[PDB]
Amino acid sequence: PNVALFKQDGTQNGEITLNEEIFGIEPNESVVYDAIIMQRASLRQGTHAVKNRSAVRGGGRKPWRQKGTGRARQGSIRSPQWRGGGVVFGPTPRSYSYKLPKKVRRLAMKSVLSDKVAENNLVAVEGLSFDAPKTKEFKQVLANLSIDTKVLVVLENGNDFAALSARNLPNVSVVTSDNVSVLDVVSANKVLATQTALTQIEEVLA
Amino acid sequence: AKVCYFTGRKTSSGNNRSHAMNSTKRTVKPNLQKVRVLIDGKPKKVWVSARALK
Amino acid sequence: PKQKTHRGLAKRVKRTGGGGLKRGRAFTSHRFHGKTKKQRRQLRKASMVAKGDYKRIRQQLARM
Amino acid sequence: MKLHLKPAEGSRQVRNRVGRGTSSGNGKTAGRGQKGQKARSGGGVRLGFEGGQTPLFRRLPKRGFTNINRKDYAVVNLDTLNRFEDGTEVTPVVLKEAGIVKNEKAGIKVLADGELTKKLTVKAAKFSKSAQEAIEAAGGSIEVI
RNA sequence: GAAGAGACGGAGCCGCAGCGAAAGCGAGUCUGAAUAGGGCGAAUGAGUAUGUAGUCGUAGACCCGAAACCAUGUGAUCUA
RNA sequence: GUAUAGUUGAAGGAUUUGGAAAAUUCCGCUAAAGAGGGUGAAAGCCCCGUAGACGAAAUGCUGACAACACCUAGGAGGAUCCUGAGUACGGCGGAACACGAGAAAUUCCGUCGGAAUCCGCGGGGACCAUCCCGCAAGGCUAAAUACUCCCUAGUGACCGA
Repeated sequence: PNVALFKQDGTQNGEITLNEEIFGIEPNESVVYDAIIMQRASLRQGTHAVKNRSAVRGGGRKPWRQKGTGRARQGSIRSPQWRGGGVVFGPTPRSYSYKLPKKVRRLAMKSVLSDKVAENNLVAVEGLSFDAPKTKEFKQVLANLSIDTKVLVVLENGNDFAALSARNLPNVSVVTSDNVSVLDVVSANKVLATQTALTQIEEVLA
Repeated sequence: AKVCYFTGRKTSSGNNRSHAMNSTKRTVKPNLQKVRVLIDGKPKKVWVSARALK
Repeated sequence: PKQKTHRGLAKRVKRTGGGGLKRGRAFTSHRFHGKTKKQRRQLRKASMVAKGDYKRIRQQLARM
Repeated sequence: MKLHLKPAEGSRQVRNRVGRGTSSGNGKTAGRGQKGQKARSGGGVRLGFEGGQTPLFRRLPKRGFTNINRKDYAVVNLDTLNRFEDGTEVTPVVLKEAGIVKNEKAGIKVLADGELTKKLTVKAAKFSKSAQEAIEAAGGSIEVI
């Protein structure tokens, strides 16, 4: 855990050291797998329904007799073999969500962040400041650090002049220091983060 | 016999068990009597329970 | 909803600690002048589970 | 490991769908065979039914009663005490307070299994007639308060 | 907190000790006059939370099919 | 302050295949706006929009704080007085309490009997005594809770005749 520091373009001050409790812990792979599936499977609305025989706006009398006609025997017009009848075993509203224990969640977070440390994809910036929300200048900031792919920016607090300049190309998605989830991180290739965001991560993640 | 004029007694309903507990439905009715009383001085005739004649 | 356990077996069977069940014997609450004296001694004491009847009953006594 | 994923080995089975053609093994009556009331819709008798033979619970007699005032304790034996080295006032507080006795039931009783070599002191609500001798052999002090 | 991951929240529940209907006793206890014998225990003897799959229970529960039953209403332009 | 009309709102050209380009190939520009829809095919830069910013004559709604209505006193004494009546409770016959008369407390209903007044009265699952906790037979009362005929604005590992 030694990551260099960049200014806006000035290069390589003292390398920040990071907690080996977090950023060095040899990631488990099945935990991250089930964390991703539990997260992405928790985003469903369940709103979908299908009428059945007691709900189809129909009638409730034998149209025929049981004998005499010589045709097969029927009970009601609306029943699953007819056209316009009800449906047997349709999809009903459910909720699809479930919560893991409170050790594997932090194990997943530590494992993901140690994974991105070990392949040198945290680029720590000493601090981001704009006098005005100019999205061209933030593009020039990413051009100075020479990052091109899908990237993250982790911000501190109300940097309202640095968060209002990320409605960019889909290289960039932006999360504050509180809402850092798993799918926001594993999907990306590199992460930009300030110095103080790393500290507020190391308070919650101990 | 429909109501009382002073109390709130009216006819009602309940079961009827008999020696092996078979249930039917009764008509439990209050005792009522047509009594000439003095409503605001002018006499009427009205149904009054015997309970309020004590 | 939850299952409902049987209230005929809770008043007749108590569960041991090894896994089985204790059972109280029958032919004890009637005429005795027919029976001998070895029988009425040997029908005071509790017996255990036969593994035939542990199959179909297991799910009823799910917690007691 | 990124979005484009591997489960653990043996971590997730598939299903078995029933009534879909005569070469999966479960087409034409679905693993139910020929006729009879185990093979109708929603059939099968209730649990513990054995025909009209009088079943096992109506064959053996009712027995016992339950006290209303049964007062049973929250037993710790003796080895659990053997990590509090010397002088603590073992108690229905700080004894618990590390994951030892959650949910005391009617006060704590102490038993005598199996070796204590310390000089502790105990405050419980009952004691066995060998735990006192085991504690006072090691030189501690006990009080039923 | 974005119908979200995402932390607080330790009331509670399960295992760590059993035997007896019970008062109670405790690695032991019950019956018994018995320190005898016997039942059931202990002598390294691992559970718990979530996912997934097989089976069962409560719900119409693999779908289609009666003769009949009960409660409101509609009819004497046909016919008596 | 808000609800019912709204205003304004950045940045692109040429070539190739074409019936027609948003498609392709070169070189640019914008972004607090790269959500969506439309245009002779698939558009950040054509149109309607979106981010931002601004706006109400008339009527309704919600805060606020003024006015006006209301309402609310202490300490000690204890001779005498008051504190909810055909009520409480009992017998008989039914119901409600998880409780099917059961050893059956507590709550009502029909009928017939029917108390005491603070040295009092009720209750603590028949009943008695001791202790403990409470004053019935007069009224009012916001919020946390359940539903959606309809209105506005949205979403879906929901359908596509």
